[PDB]
Amino acid sequence: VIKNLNTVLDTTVRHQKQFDETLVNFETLITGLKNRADPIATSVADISD
Amino acid sequence: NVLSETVDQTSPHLSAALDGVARFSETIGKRDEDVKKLLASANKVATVLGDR
Repeated sequence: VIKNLNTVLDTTVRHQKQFDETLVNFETLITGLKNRADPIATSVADISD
Repeated sequence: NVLSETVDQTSPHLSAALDGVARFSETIGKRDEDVKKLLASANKVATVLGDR
């Protein structure tokens, strides 16, 4: 457990700045999509129809 | 007298506790550098998680 958690944690730390940026970017993207989810879903349904 | 009776009572249940604590402590004590590096990496990752 200690060995493999060390491996995973150092891999995560190596990309720590990207790992911190991606959470905020994903949150912003998801919030922006949620603010218009209803038109998005309506439009996807209309495209399929 | 109190110390004598306490040592008399809790003596037969001592060697097992000593052996168990010795084994569990040696489980971590022979991995000191690994544990400290794990704690440092966990500090970095968990600080990133908590801030966001």
